[PDB]
Amino acid sequence: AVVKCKPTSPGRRHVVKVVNPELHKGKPFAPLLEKNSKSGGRNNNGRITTRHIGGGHKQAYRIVDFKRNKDGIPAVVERLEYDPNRSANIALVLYKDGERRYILAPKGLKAGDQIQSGVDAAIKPGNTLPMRNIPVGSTVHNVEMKPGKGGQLARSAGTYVQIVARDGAYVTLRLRSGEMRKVEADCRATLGEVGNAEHMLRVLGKAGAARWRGVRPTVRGTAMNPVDHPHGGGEGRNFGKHPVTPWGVQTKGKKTRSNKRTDKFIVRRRS
Amino acid sequence: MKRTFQPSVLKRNRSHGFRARMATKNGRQVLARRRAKGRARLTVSK
RNA sequence: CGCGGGGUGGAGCAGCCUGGUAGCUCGUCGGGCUCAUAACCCGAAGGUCGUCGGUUCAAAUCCGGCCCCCGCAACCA
RNA sequence: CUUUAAUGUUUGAUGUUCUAACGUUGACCCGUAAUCCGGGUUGCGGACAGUGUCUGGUGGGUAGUUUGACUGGGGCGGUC
RNA sequence: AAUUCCUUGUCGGGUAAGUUCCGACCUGCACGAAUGGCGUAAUGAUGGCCAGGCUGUCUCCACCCGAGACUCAGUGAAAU
RNA sequence: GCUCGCCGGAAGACCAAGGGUUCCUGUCCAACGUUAAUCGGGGCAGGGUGAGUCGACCCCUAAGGCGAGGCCGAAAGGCGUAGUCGAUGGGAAACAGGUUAAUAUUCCUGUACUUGGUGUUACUGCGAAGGGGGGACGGAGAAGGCUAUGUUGGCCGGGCGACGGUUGUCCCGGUUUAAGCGUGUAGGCUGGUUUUCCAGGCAAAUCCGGAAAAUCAAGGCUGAGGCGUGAUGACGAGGCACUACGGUGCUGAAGCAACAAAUGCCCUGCUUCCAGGAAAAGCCUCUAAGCAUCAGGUAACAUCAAAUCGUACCCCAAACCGACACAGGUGGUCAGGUAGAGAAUACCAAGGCGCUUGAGAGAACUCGGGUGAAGGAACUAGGCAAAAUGGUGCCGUAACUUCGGGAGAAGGCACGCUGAUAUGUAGGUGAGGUCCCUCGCGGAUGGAGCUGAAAUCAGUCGAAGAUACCAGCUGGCUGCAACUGUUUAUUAAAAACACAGCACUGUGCAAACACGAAAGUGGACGUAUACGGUGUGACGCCUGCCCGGUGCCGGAAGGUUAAU
RNA sequence: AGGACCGAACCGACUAAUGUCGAAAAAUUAGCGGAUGACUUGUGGCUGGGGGUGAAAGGCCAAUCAAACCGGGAGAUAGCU
RNA sequence: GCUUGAGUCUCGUAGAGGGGGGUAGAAUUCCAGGUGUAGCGGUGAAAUGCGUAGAGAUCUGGAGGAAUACCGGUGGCGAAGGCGGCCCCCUGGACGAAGACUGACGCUCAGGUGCGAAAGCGUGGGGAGCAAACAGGAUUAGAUACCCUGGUAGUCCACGCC
Ligand SMILES: *C(=O)[C@H](CCSC)NC=O
Repeated sequence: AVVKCKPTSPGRRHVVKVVNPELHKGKPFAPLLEKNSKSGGRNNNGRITTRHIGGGHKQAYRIVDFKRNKDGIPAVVERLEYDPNRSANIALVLYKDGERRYILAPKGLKAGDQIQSGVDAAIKPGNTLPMRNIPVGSTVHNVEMKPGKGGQLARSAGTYVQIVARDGAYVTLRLRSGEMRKVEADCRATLGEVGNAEHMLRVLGKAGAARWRGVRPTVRGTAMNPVDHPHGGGEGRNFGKHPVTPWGVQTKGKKTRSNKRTDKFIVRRRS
Repeated sequence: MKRTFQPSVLKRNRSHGFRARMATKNGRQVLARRRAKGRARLTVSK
């Protein structure tokens, strides 16, 4: 649910909270938890490549399934969980052979539902099927690029893809942002929208309520001295140069779409 | 005021030790120059 | 102190640069339309070109002096 | 001369198809208990992409310099 | 007015007396809507002002208790 | 040696870091010490550091470094796999007392524990760089059960006391005891045992996990402390007896009860919330390639071994770091009495020191402070500085508001000692006693002892009772910025920066972008409810007109146009 | 519960005074703000010169920063003293 | 206690009554493509605008959104606002018939509670058509109007407010 907390203090006053009464409040499965040391945006050399990264809270990574490779075997949604590095919740399901493995959490799902993959799995939120067995006009998630790679598209809270058409070996998708890509016909998808459907309405309320998550204060360009950034300096807040990035590249409208080998697969770009 | 120098053997030897020089070509130049000069305390050691 | 620009019918602006010729809108005047007025239509009139001198075949125009007006500048210690 | 028509011929410019160059941060297997890598399969792209030489454009992101003198001190103006 | 040079602009309040301050008048040298505009509870080792309390801040200082200054013995520098 | 004074959550006692003999003793006094100096962290000679249980080393990993081949790079070299390093982390084991001028959980005395080697006996399937369990985990908050430890009382020993009383509810000193072994409590976790089956755990699997029935309701795991034991032992105030009068030899009573109580422990728990909280080995379990009269494994027992390095002293400081015997900085632990909420503060204990120049003087002037007639900001750039307000309970409290606040608003009242209610209450702990029982560290019950607020009434004393130290100045209008926070180390802490929020815009994944000549990484083991850039800056009411110039985006026909 | 309130430790550094050849090459004294957090700090690594780092002052990078230190070009150059 | 008030029960009636969830076609718009060619569009006229890069017209396909022709009627339903493509699901109200049962359980109602077009507001989606504001073009003495070409919020969706 969504709750605007009581104004007991300035800083708490503007917080809105995501109270999930479903997520398992115990401790997760150990064998699917590996270390994940944060890197603050530093490369192999050691210099910071991307800014605003670091601090945060010490977290462990939950290795989840993407492939849905073990086919033909039914499963039961044992319980839901909370995942730090996702947006959507993750669910610990159990195969009929006795192997537990995590998978993402689709919208309408309860602890105790039935999910399975392959080609025989019916049309229900959670079942994984190649796109040549999926009805046109359906909503899916975790779309693959190449068959078996795992799934790339639509993975965060409520991000869903609407299949457009299925001409030949090229099935057409309509991405969440608004781009018509044409992909391999054997790309595996998963029915229904992803869960954690209220994530968008969450506000932080505090500066620290973003700090332990991983960000760093963003310093504006106009405050910095001209030797640091392509803006700034001046006696008394001046500006007037063409808005850019810390490296001269004009921002606020300047396309950098250049990969070209994926030009064949992009039918329509974002309007 | 914290005087700009705190001792630490381990940290010192990992940045000014004998082997702290032999791991690189430059260190081989420093070991050469100090020997060329006739120095006695080539590097902080025993 | 200095730089640039402007002053033209009642009013606001063209024309000057590349000299002989001054136009536009409104307004005034006269007639018509209307019961009467405005608006509209038709017609006609009106300028010492801020002032003065000079150069020139010819000066609103080109130069220089003066008045008024507008902007800029009138600084670093 | 021009307008035109068929063929031969000449290379050039588009579109589609193909597989062998090639890419593969797709799946599998082995070297090997090794998510690097190499090779062998197979699928998907495919003579594109990408790299190299030449070339126009953009370019303070970066770099080397210029930015006069006289002046009743310098500046503004004026002037040579 | 953190913005008004002329200016301490004019009027009103506070004061016995107010270039500061509060509130208005628009005659805005040269305010103005994300180089954000106008308000705003709370907060601030912040900025300006008035009132109470309070005192040596002051009228106008006097005395008092210690460290030095002065003297004796020992040691013994400095810029110039 | 006798008084005095000072710190006592330190100026004390121990480890780490780091120093490097500065520790102790004898001797010496030129030089060093901001003075003298028979003194010393000074010179000279000699002595001192004793470990299977402490730590390091070792086994195992994090960040990250090195990195066989390998990829890339003019050369150097860069990145990185398998591996191997790398503690501030995890992993076997000892406590008490005595002793030297200086070292001791290291030596001596007593009493124990751990890990392997080998041999013997009785049983028995063992067996990996592979699988599984375990190790193995967040902050905050609360309660209960205890201990460390302190006080009080009894008991034992000593004194009955240099000015008035003091054989008594009197006073002084003491009343300490571990690890290990046994028990397994308070209390915490979780349903146990068994038969069968399985595409799961890159192979197998008797192991875990999954799916069905059987049987019973307990079993198992964990676990501070206490009680016994350790211990007719040591220690022990005080005597006895010798002094090189430094100290030694000998001897040695009581050694319990209760209450108060931690931030230590149970708790690496429990409840809850979110920002969702190392890895590996040791350890235990299971089998494969195999080997099976074996070898090995397990239990008991005899016996051997556990090396090497550090160990002194300083360690909130004249020994570290600051040139110095420097008013400075320096991580962790232990941390007593009264008042007090407390680790504040005042005064004391253990313990350690009197700060390395002193003696007179009592001027101006300066520094650090005390008080002050009358007035009360008249000072002044400005109430800067001082003054003052300052505790608890209780009563009471405005504008405005985001309805939380403003608010400790403002402003007041009672505060001491003594008796009484009550030869000390409410409340707390709680023996003896009694009964019960799945018989034990047990339950009801019982209530003495012990301990102990506040309140009400009365009396009484001082000028003054939160009597000291400690300990808010309050209020009105108002600019700016939301607020917490951050920054110019060393003249500027602010209205600057940041901030959650909003908006524009880039990005379809080998993502944009960034470091790197490259490979490769970061972005992200995320993927449009995501991420980067930019502007602005909570929230409330909103956010007008202009595409001329610049930039960006879209469009391509034509003109112009590079190499070829 | 809290980037909540009061206030020691701890951290920081707002006013004034002392000091300025000081005790000290930014401290002491009396008072101040944070003080469960964007908190503080120990041990150990990583990022480096036109580079790093930066809640952004052109602050910080060994008492030094509008481009560190050391050696080398190098006896740089100077119409200047 | 009775029964003419009112109410419940058995069987049926018609209905845009309502909520949630699916689905269909005409039409519009846009995008890609073929054909093909100088106007198209609009008005009182004109202009703005679009167009020889090649519109419109015409043919084909695809992507979305909203509204539901004819049926449709001073027809029906609900307290009212208000509600009509079709369908499934949950569900409300009124009415008709033959009798029975309870036996006045009634009529109304300040305050109190709820429902309540549109416009408008908060949050997050959607955006075809239409269209405040605004701009441009004209008419006009003037026209920040009527008329014309564009066009944001909005109108649409879910949860709330008003
Ligand atoms: C000019 O005013 C001059 C500036 C000196 S900056 C050190 N000051 C004169 O007194």
